[PDB]
Amino acid sequence: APSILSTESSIIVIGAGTWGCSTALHLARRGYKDVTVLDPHPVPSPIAAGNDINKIMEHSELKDGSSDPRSAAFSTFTRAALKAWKTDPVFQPYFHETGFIISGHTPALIDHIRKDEVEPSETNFVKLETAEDFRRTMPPGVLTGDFPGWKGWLHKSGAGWIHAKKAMISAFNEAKRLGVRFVTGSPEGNVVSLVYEDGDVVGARTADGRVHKAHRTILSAGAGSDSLLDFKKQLRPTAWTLCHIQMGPEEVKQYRNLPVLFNIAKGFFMEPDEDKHELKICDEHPGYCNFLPDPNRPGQEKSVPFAKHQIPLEAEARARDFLHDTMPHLADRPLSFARICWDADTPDRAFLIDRHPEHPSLLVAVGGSGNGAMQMPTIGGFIADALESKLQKEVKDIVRWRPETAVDRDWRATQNRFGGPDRIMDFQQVGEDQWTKIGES
Ligand SMILES: Cc1cc2nc3c(=O)[nH]c(=O)nc-3n(C[C@H](O)[C@H](O)[C@H](O)COP(=O)(O)OP(=O)(O)OC[C@H]3O[C@@H](n4cnc5c(N)ncnc54)[C@H](O)[C@@H]3O)c2cc1C
Repeated sequence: APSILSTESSIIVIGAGTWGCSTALHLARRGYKDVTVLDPHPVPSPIAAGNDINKIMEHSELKDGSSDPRSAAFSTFTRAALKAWKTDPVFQPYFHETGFIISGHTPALIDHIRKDEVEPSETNFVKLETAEDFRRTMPPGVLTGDFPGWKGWLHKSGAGWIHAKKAMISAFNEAKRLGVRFVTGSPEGNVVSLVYEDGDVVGARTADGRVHKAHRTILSAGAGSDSLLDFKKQLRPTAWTLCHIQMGPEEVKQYRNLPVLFNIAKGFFMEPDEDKHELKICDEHPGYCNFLPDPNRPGQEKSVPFAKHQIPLEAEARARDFLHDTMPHLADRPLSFARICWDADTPDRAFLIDRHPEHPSLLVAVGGSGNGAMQMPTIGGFIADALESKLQKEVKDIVRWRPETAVDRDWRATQNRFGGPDRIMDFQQVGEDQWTKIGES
């Protein structure tokens, strides 16, 4: 069916985000001379989930008998990612191997962590039983709370945080230096449709009415991808919430080299950024969707993203609850920034990276499922491998096109997340006056 693939083949990548920039870089390194990346926004896109001052990176090797094929595939992805965060000149400056603490504050949450995360892992964890145990994982003055009911485990090596925003910019800069062409801005990079001829994809149409033709088209537009192809319910666009506190110029100096602290039913925080000294808190919960009528499925819903630099008041309150337990000296500080951030979950929260069975010139690379950002250095290599029909066996069948898994999908499934109301929430039920008002009157 499709044209024969070579490095002279014209390629279009839809979406210059986390995975799109990685893909552009890897295709350039592999000697693909004719690559064009389309995005409605210039890098770093304000709607990219990767456009964040930090994200968590973690890699765990799994014991024999404690893996299933899905978790083994995940460890294959993170193994490669870890190696590259420590080595690849484009990414290495942006990885901080400070460690990672996973915790919960009820016996049920703590048991879940023990069974799913700790017992299966070859990692040698340090157990944290008391408030003092938690506080001693960071410099004096940083963790001050009583951690009521908390127990957790510290993973020192092979985990930490990444400066996702700077690493994405780094990848973009290097892909463009190596000759990739970026068309970024609206309407010129805002893709509204895939373009088909003879039952295959021949490129993309942007909002200005231009048709961009290529021999292969890669769809890597994060949550926005769901509007450009019928994924047969394989994607659920879903939002999480983040806010920032501005640290002062003396107090900030203690907050350095910090392991990530994560309570699976409350949230996490990462150390203040180097440029604005802003400390980011994510309140953990199963996610917000924005459920509107599915234009192609009568009587059914489909979640549609929208951008906003505020968060619901209830999400701010959850963030402050996390701070009260951990850093109560910060819990009443004004927010300096907040936003909603969109990803898309597959039914099993494995990635979806495959050639389309009906349209072989289309490659989809979607379904970050809440753990795509840590894949940045290497995900473009896996995506390029799939383009070249050689995605490795340890991942190919896990991340395949799999519409059978999403028949009668329950959009309100909590998909192994916890916190907040312990249910999927709907932005259509959030009042207009129910948001933070940062920077307003
Ligand atoms: C709050 C939050 C915290 C997270 N924490 C972590 C973490 O700690 N570690 C981790 O690994 N992952 C984390 N994730 C998940 C991670 O951010 C995502 O899985 C990953 O960034 C997704 O990458 P992507 O390239 O698929 O999407 P994105 O990075 O969102 O990029 C998508 C791009 O597509 C572009 N686009 C959209 N519409 C179109 C269109 N019509 N035409 C062309 N281009 C388009 C966008 O402008 C954007 O640049 C988190 C996500 C959220 C929301």
